[PDB]
Amino acid sequence: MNYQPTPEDRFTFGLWTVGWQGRDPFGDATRRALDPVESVQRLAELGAHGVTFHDDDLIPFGSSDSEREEHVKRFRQALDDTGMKVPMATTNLFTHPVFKDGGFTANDRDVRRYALRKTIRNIDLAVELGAETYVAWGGREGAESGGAKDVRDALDRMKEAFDLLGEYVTSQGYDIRFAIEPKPNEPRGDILLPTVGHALAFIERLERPELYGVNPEVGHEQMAGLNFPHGIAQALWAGKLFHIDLNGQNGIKYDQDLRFGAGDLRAAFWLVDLLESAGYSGPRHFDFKPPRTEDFDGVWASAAGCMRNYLILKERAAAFRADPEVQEALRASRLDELARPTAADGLQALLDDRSAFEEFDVDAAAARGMAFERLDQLAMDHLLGARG
Amino acid sequence: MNYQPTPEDRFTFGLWTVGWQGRDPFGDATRRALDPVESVQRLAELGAHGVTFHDDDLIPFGSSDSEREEHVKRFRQALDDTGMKVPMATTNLFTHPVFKDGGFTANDRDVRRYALRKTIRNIDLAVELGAETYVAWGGREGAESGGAKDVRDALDRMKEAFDLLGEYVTSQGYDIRFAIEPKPNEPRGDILLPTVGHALAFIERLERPELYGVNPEVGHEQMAGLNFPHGIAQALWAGKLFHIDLNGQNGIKYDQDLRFGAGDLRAAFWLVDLLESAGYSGPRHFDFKPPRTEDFDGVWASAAGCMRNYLILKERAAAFRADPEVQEALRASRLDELARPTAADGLQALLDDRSAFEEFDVDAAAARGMAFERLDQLAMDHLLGARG
Amino acid sequence: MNYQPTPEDRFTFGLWTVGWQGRDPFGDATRRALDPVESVQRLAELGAHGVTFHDDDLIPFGSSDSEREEHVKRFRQALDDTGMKVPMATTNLFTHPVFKDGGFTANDRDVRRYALRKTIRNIDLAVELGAETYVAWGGREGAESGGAKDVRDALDRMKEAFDLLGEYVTSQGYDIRFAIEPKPNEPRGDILLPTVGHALAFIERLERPELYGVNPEVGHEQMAGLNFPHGIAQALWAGKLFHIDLNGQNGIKYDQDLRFGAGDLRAAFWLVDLLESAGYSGPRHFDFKPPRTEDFDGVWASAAGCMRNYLILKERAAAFRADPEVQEALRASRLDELARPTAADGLQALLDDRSAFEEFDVDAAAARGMAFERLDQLAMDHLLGARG
Amino acid sequence: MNYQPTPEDRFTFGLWTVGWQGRDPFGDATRRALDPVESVQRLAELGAHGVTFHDDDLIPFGSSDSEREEHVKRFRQALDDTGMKVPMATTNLFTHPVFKDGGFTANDRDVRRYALRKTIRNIDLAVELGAETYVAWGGREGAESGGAKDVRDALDRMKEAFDLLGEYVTSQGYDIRFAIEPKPNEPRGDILLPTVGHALAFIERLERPELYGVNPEVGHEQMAGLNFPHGIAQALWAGKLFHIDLNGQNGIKYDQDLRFGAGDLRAAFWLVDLLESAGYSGPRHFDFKPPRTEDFDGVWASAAGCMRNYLILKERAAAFRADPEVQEALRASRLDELARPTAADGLQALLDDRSAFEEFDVDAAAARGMAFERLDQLAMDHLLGARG
Ligand SMILES: [Mn+2]
Ligand SMILES: [Mn+2]
Ligand SMILES: [Mn+2]
Ligand SMILES: [Mn+2]
Ligand SMILES: [Mn+2]
Ligand SMILES: [Mn+2]
Ligand SMILES: [Mn+2]
Ligand SMILES: [Mn+2]
Repeated sequence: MNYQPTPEDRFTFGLWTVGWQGRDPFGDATRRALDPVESVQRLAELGAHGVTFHDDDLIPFGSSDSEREEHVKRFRQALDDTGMKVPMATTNLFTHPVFKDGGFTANDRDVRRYALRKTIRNIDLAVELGAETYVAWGGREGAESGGAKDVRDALDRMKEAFDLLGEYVTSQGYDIRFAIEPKPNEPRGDILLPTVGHALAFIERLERPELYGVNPEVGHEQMAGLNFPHGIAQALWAGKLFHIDLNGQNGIKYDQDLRFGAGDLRAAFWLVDLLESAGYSGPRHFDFKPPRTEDFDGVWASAAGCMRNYLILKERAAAFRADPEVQEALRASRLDELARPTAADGLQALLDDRSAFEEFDVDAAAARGMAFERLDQLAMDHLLGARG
Repeated sequence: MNYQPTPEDRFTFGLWTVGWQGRDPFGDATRRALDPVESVQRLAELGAHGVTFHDDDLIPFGSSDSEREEHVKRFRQALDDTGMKVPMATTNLFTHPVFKDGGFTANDRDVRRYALRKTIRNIDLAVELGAETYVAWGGREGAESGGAKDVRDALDRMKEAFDLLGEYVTSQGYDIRFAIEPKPNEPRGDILLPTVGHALAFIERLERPELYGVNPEVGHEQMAGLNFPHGIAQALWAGKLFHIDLNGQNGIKYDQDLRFGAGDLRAAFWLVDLLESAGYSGPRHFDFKPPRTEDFDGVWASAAGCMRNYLILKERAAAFRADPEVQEALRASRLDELARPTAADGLQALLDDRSAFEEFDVDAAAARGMAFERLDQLAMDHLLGARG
Repeated sequence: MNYQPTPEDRFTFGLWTVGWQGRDPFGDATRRALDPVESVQRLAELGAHGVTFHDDDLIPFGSSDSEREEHVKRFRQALDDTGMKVPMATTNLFTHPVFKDGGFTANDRDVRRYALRKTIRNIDLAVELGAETYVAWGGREGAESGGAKDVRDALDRMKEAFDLLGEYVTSQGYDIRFAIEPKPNEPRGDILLPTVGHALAFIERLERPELYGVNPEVGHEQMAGLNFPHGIAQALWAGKLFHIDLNGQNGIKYDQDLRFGAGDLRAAFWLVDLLESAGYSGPRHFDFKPPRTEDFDGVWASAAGCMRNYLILKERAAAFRADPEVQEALRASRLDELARPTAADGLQALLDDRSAFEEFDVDAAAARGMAFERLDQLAMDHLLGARG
Repeated sequence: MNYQPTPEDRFTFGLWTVGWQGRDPFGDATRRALDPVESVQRLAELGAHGVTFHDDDLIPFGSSDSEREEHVKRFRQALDDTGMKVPMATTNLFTHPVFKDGGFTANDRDVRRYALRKTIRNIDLAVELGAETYVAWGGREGAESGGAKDVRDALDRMKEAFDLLGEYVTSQGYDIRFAIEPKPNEPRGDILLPTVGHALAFIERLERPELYGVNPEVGHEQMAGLNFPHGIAQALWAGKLFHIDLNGQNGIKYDQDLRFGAGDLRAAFWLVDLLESAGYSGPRHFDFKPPRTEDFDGVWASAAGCMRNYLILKERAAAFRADPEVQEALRASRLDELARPTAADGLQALLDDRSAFEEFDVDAAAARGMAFERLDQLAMDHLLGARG
């Protein structure tokens, strides 16, 4: 009763995840930097399908064109050697001091034009390496004080930057879509588009909305105390779950990026249940940081536990939905009735229906129990493997 | 140096606000019920412009048609006597036990049809009394456990109910628009459409999106730790701020509904600055509860402090934006540059501009300070009336 | 592979838990009131050991001496019939409007004297029924605004009330100890002694500290975002864990009181691991509310799941600590070294030890990994029953 | 109407505060390092009274004895030149990788002995420079996972380290006291002694409790959603407010360390009201970080706003307590009755008093309003300078 990942499970990892050296706001690095080639080989041995990158994880900031080509060649050799793919890439618009007030929404116009040129150069690289999704996390777009950022003008600037990127990709004929990753705060006091709902709403004002979706991350929505599986259900309902970032978080505090399955384990169960029952077919990407207490052995153990925990939860949620006694409890709780139209008969028929109002017996309907606690204990027994 | 409201300030109050008897999850009522006629007269004496109501605040649940007409007649007499208006109404789909699993998204189909008929009966009344906005707060739409609610089917049911309401109003030719009020939790474990962003995104999937906007409430977004003025800026940017609920909240905990100005006072300052500078012209509505420690004297003192605090903050934010030394600091922090297009020259010109990349001096741009702390201390001095 | 409680597991329930009628801040009761005699019989059938009560759960507020004796006689008959015990009692100083500003710390002195007399009358009853612990939850002690409560004077009044109660019990020669139950907010804006640490610190200023300990509740510490097992470890370290309240809570929001095992399931695992490894031998008491969606069938299913989840976690934490491969990982992570004195050699020897400073190789010590992630994945595999 | 600090106001700053180069978890430094001598001179020009330091802020980690003496000599010259004092010092047991699992509670015993020797070397320096308080913030004492730290053994190790430090100071005859600074999380997942209450309770188990108090920080208690003025009132009630750290924080999220007065401004008002009315006479120390958006001009503007905001709030809270109309409202709300003993007549007299129970009219007492909202609006008008 083992749970071994293969490339067919579509597990992916950022270079910056196993590569995090452990520098935190209060402490120096505890690990040496990893060569991207080494992380590719190590992850392929553990059963991953592919890796993702920011521009600056792969090519050191400020590299000449000659060093650039060399970093890319070595990387491409390691992907050829291992069969690893690169399904997603993104841009670092947060580390360099120039980005201290943002990239696409910095108050200085010159910085905003630089942020767009740095982005477009990386879209060409991403296409060259086969990525299908290009993520944008605007971690420096926001403010610590109320007068520093007029948010209407900042959303104008954010729409303008995403529209120009959509013009670029369509003009080049690339097959690449964008995914915005929300985060509510950190490193800015408040970050713009702080949740999946704010990012979905913003996309509907872009010139070509069909090019853009969301890349929600488990820990980010939980930094606002929100239910992550409910936000993913809304992104699926809108047709905008382009990619997802999996990790764990213990409640409302700094962004911990623990391995997937740590943090809120029942939310991890209900998230896997939803991804597998809606048939999400994108990458299962981990954006996590092995804690700085760990050496290299602890890094690969942490990355392997990400994939393990996903496959254990997958088996438990599939056993839950397959159990006849659960199917009976779902009917007892009227989940089948939730899926039927309230008024397929139409408005006039509803208005004329005396059984919907004038003769509706509210006390009898109120007295019906929902039987949700028995259903939730079945879900608990299935998660813990304690079926009796 | 007084700050007296008049009807022209457009301050409104729910009947349920000054009428809250003080029953909480742990305690009995501490005040007797108020007759709606008395609250109308008392609020008109304090300088309010109007009141709002749920159906069940005005006509006791289960009233016969004859009692209904009588409750309405007395109410209409008090509005005629005082000149008070009723700009907004809404439906109680949360108190009666029948709504224990929701109104529009209850699993039982019969309850969902009842919720729509109860709503439509109140839209006709609202129109009769002159309301222009009809609010929906779906406080029972959500779940305490993951299997009890499939959120995709529940958003289908929520879209179906709002589409049927938009069919009804258009068929009747009423001039009324809808405003959804988000809340992240309480009384359900998690509530659907938990923030302003989730409600904005959902509206874009309705059949006639132009009929629906948001009614955000200060304390609700702060129950998710979000910046309320930034969420209102996004609702204004989308053209969807139809109405607003003003109150105060001390951080992430139960929904306190304190009088406006209590809670986070700097967020109250930046919210008034934004409403008055964007020229919001809807009602300034208070959805608050005078604490149960208070008698009737303390109720009207609390309601008067709502309006007072709004007018004090209005004066301080207008003095802030009018101060030449603030206008100079805003330029020093490049707020004027945030309002200019990043690339009105277009994409090709940006790609060809060597000053945006190849010759952009990143170190010189990085070294420029943003001067945000001096700007924020000017904002502080203006709020506290300590201009030196 | 079943997990059936018996009276020997020491599971207890408040009358107010299965008896909660489901009134919330936004809704009417969804269930009829239960006779205490019926809850005693139903809980004894499910395998509980005993029940607890507030004065007002057992004898309706304002009952005459004659009705009092009658309510007590019927209750005592049901305990005799079932073998159920009553290990803990407490006082309702929160529901009646007189307590709207507190019991022991109300600003009105007359209310404070009434709160003490109401308490002492219930201590005599509790002793008569065999309780060994008397809990105090001061849910109305606190404030919504800063000027309403001088907290130094309020802690003087709180010390005075607890000192008088300790005088009473010692004068009567009763064998009863007190346990203060902290809660950070709700129903007051902020409650005094808001966490286990604040209650432990306060006890050390009472006249006879040995009579008082804490009754921490899982959901209350998590309403402040704190780690519940770490607060219980501190209460055990101080010798003050007199009683405990078990339930579940999803993060920082209103007090949900879900059944035990819901909420944060990994914290439930580590709490059971600690209670069983420290040999806590008090009652395992559930202070929970079956959700108002449920009928009576759902009430008893919820109460049975409390006990079930405890016994499943007990088995998983005992398998974890018994696994040789876990014992090896604990040594690999130096848990054995944490239990040894840092300097049993004494201060002078430490100062003279060159290996502690002058010749301590900091780089070699820094490079040692802690191997915490492999240990935590073993803990995960044990919780999920996925040992491979 | 200006508010200029002088050395007599006792404002102090850490070297690490104005010296923060702006490295965050996501970004490089935006400012060059400041020489301690320069910060001393700049702060003395702004009106500060003194500075504080960690060992490693003053003498670079690993410095030889010769470089040590030189760094100290230059520093002492700048204090002589400016008249600045050094009232508090502390140890860095968090930055170097050796401390990745803690200092006093690291699992490795060798690291724990090193942490104590590094501490004692800095106590001698602190005494030499005249500090009266030595702070300990154990930012690395805690865990990200439940098996990594047995908290009972870790509190044994923490008691042992503080007892050895108290032995050292008493053996040397130094006049220095210790202050523990709590923080609930960050950089560890959970930090031990996470709040002021947990630190107060822990001190009562040390061998010589009179040597130890707390150094609470505004933003840290608010990272747990707690009321900072109420925690300081409890520390004052216990006689343990040895020092305090002033700053601002916007709710439950990463530790922002904004300048004092930012964040929750009404809590800043009530904190100043309490410090000045209880006559706290220690340093008013700022532990803040000028945001990384700022250049050097913005650093000194931020530090000056710390002191400004304190003096504005001091004037407003003194005008509040001096206003006869406020004194009347405090009596109307029975604050005078809160300060009188509930039962100076003693227990037997209370038991015999029929007016406390048998003849107490609960309805009349319940009907009395507390008049808290009128009092809180007076407090609001005083804070905003809007007295009418
Ligand atoms: Mn993250
Ligand atoms: Mn991510
Ligand atoms: Mn509210
Ligand atoms: Mn509202
Ligand atoms: Mn509770
Ligand atoms: Mn409890
Ligand atoms: Mn801090
Ligand atoms: Mn500090």
